[PDB]
Amino acid sequence: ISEITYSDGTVIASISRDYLYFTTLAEAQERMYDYLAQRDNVSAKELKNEATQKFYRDLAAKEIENGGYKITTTIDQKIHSAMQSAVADYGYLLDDGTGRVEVGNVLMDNQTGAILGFVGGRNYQENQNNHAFDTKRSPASTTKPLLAYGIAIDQGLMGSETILSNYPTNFANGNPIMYANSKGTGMMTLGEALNYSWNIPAYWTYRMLRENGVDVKGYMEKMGYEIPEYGIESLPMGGGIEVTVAQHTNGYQTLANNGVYHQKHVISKIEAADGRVVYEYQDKPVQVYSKATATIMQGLLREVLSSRVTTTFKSNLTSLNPTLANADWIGKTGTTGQDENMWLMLSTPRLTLGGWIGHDDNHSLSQQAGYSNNSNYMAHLVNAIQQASPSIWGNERFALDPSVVKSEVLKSTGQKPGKVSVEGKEVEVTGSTVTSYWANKSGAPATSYRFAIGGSDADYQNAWSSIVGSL
Amino acid sequence: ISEITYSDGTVIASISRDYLYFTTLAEAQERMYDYLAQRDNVSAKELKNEATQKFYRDLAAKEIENGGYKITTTIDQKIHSAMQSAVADYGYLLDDGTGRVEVGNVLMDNQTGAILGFVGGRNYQENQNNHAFDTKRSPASTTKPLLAYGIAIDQGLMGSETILSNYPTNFANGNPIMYANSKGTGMMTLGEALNYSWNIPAYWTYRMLRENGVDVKGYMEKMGYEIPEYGIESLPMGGGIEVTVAQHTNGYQTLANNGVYHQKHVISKIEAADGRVVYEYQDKPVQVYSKATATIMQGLLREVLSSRVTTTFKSNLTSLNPTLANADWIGKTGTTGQDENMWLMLSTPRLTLGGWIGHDDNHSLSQQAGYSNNSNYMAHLVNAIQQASPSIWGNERFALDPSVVKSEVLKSTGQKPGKVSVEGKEVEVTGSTVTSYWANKSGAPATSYRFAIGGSDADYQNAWSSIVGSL
Ligand SMILES: *[B-](O)(O)[C@@H](C)NC(=O)c1c(F)cccc1F
Ligand SMILES: *[B-](O)(O)[C@@H](C)NC(=O)c1c(F)cccc1F
Ligand SMILES: [Cl-]
Ligand SMILES: [Cl-]
Ligand SMILES: [Cl-]
Ligand SMILES: [Cl-]
Ligand SMILES: [Cl-]
Ligand SMILES: [Cl-]
Ligand SMILES: [Cl-]
Ligand SMILES: [Cl-]
Ligand SMILES: [Cl-]
Ligand SMILES: [Cl-]
Ligand SMILES: [Cl-]
Ligand SMILES: [Cl-]
Ligand SMILES: [Cl-]
Ligand SMILES: [Cl-]
Ligand SMILES: [Cl-]
Ligand SMILES: [Cl-]
Ligand SMILES: [Cl-]
Ligand SMILES: [Cl-]
Ligand SMILES: [Cl-]
Ligand SMILES: [Cl-]
Ligand SMILES: [Cl-]
Ligand SMILES: [Cl-]
Ligand SMILES: [Cl-]
Ligand SMILES: [Cl-]
Ligand SMILES: [Cl-]
Ligand SMILES: [Cl-]
Ligand SMILES: [Cl-]
Ligand code: NA
Ligand code: NA
Repeated sequence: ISEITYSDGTVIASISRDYLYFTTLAEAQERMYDYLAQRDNVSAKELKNEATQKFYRDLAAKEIENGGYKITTTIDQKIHSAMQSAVADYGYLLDDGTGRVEVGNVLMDNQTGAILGFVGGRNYQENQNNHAFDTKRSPASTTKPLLAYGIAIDQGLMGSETILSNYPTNFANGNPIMYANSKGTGMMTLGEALNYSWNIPAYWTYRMLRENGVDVKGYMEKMGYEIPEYGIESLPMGGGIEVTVAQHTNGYQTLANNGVYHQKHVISKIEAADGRVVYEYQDKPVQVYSKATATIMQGLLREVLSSRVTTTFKSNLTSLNPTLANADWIGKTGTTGQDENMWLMLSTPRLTLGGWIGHDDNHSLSQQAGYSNNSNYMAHLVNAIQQASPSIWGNERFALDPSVVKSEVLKSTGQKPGKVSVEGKEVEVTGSTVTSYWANKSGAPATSYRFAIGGSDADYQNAWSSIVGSL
Repeated sequence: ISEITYSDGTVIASISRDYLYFTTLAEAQERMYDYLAQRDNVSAKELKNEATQKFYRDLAAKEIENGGYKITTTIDQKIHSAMQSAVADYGYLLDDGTGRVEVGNVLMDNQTGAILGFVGGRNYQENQNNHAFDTKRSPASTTKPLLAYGIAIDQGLMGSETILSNYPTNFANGNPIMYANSKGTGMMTLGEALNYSWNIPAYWTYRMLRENGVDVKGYMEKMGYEIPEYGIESLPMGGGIEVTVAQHTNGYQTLANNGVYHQKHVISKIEAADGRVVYEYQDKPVQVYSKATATIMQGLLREVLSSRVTTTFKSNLTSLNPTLANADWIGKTGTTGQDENMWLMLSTPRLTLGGWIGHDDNHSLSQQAGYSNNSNYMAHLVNAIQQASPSIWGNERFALDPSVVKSEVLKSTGQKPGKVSVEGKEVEVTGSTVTSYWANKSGAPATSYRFAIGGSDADYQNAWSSIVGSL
């Protein structure tokens, strides 16, 4: 008899009608397929043959059914159970008057990539689609820390207080870049761009990456994302990207773990009855962002939750368990164009928890499904996890790496004090200031005219005009 | 033996070391004083004599100590107990790193004025000051629905979508009218003024009341407020006003009960051992605001909580008890100038709950004490009350009175479409629109130049300029 086990050896089942069974069985069959094909000396060339693939997939399945294999998962029994009870008890809180709302969640150890528990859906018995591991949806604005701002910072093209343009602007086709029914405002710090999840600042950031020839694909692929076309305007808003929750959880794991990626996994070992190791997870850690970059981003995402602008999460959690709400949470929300998908990604230094909600047919959620319902659900979910394993979230704080450089910049320009040229009259540029965190060697540049990320000639006119009137 | 009883006859004590005992004993002694002086045929003239007052106060005290009087309070035993356990368990949630934070609360039946339970402080054993009944503090922005907007509406001087100026302006002494460290913005609806609790719009509103000779003192005194000087610029921000929580609770009771005041009371009856009724609460209901006015205000204060701008309350409550959070809550927050006092006033159609926090020495709280800590505490408190008396909050909805008049106005001007004069060029005034609720007979006026409440000639220039550019 083959058994699937929790991470401490306790048996999950013999080879039973929920997500856990089918998800861990599927992954194991995949690992068995690879072992068996290698064992039988099947070249990767012969492995291309579709009749051969089919035979080896069935072999792997039967090999488990019949054999005496021990399959060690990463799953934590108390944690995963709590997470199931949570979704059964509180999942109704997702329903926002747009029909039954589906959900997927993945809880991941930041230092290993191991998956400690997950939520595949509202109720396997009614809908078997696995929303943690199978369904792919746009990650929307949760793309921005990874693909736009994180890389800009890591490339030394901006720092924690750099200014960006949220002035009105169009896609190449001439259409307005929208954020909800807003069409934009004026300049703003990275903090505000992130806390509000504005779109124009993300657009301009990714334009600057393109203009500088930055290898964005390299960052993304190091974390296991497959994106077919990087040449998309709305890429940093999640356009052209579809991800599972497990995959996307792994990106935020990278940020949380000070820039070091660990590949997600639910299977840790497969052994034959006699001990022969058939499969074993091999950890391959990769420094995707510099320690400076990640710790600076950690500090921005702390205020994304604190500010409470796009999510009620900290309020919800404070009420349920104020001691847990005092742990060091950082996070980012996301919303697709027709309120089709909502994400909330949460981390402590120890764990990351990814969450998505939506409909299987892709129809719209209510305007507040992400801001409110999913934040509240996730608060309950995080509470449930803590009560099942009191120390699992940890009490450690995120902190800036020593390698972080700190420059005093002007609040107004996000840049160092200096002279600068505004039609005629070149200005001494005074005003109040702040400490900006950079991930390069020199830190903030001297102030120059085109001070923001992005913006039109009109834009800089209005801005400097408003700025100078303030001297 | 004299007894003090809960509202169902259950005995509280014989004439024991908490707020309940001392508060109900004090009020009873006051009612005994009046009975005894009348009994002894002591004229109100002789009652002016201070030696005579002193004797009759001691007589009333001893008369209770010795006699066989039955004192019936309004207090609900389960409710009041739950409220004590709540403050003992969750009161620490008020502490915001500015020292120990004090608290007072009063729960009132909207249809009777009866006080069902209250919180006098963190812990009688450590500090005996009664913060529900004795301490008087400025009610700050919770003054605005009562004294500025409510009366403007009731006088037919504005409606639910009327525009007001939050443009920069000074007090007569030349100082900027501040809202936090902001000095103001542009025009805005009553909704936004209330949701954000901006100051300038309240200033201009109370100026308009003064300009029109409105009897403001008449509204306020009908609800039992004593305000010595109505000639104060910041009156609608709570300047020149100090109130107990019980008194201020009674004002919001008036709004909640569709404009009908019922005098607050904690004693309902005092009887001698033989049955002689010595004192009995006589209900004297008063229509302070029209039904139109109150129901229109109810609808504004629903969105003050919904919007979550000045209080996390609905988020906190949603997590603790989502079914209770679906009841029909309306409310208003307040903050004094140096973050010295925070208030949250909450109502369902059935109950009102007033809350204050602060320090006995008047020193500053943290910036977020009101927005966050007190909202969370109050959420727990409201939950505790529901669990002790499951139906007490009720499931009824606030609704507009039939007498409410409804006019289509321009979103931009808060006023009806028409022609109007802007230097030269008198405009046909187009644009998108909304339904505005008024409490007069004719509803919204035709649009005119000075369309807002308040504003300078500069102000209207910028506004109309921005408005016209939008046609
Ligand atoms: B992001 O998911 O916060 C960002 C791309 N989302 C939006 O722009 C957005 C909203 F803010 C609101 C509704 C839909 C939508 F795509
Ligand atoms: B009101 O209490 O909301 C209003 C009068 N309060 C304030 O203007 C205010 C703040 F908004 C913030 C800090 C102090 C203060 F008086
Ligand atoms: Cl499961
Ligand atoms: Cl599955
Ligand atoms: Cl075989
Ligand atoms: Cl386990
Ligand atoms: Cl690329
Ligand atoms: Cl992917
Ligand atoms: Cl490309
Ligand atoms: Cl795996
Ligand atoms: Cl074997
Ligand atoms: Cl590094
Ligand atoms: Cl917070
Ligand atoms: Cl569906
Ligand atoms: Cl450098
Ligand atoms: Cl008490
Ligand atoms: Cl007392
Ligand atoms: Cl006597
Ligand atoms: Cl009772
Ligand atoms: Cl008056
Ligand atoms: Cl008073
Ligand atoms: Cl006066
Ligand atoms: Cl009384
Ligand atoms: Cl008697
Ligand atoms: Cl009436
Ligand atoms: Cl709400
Ligand atoms: Cl909130
Ligand atoms: Cl004090
Ligand atoms: Cl009229
Ligand atoms: Na979002
Ligand atoms: Na306030």
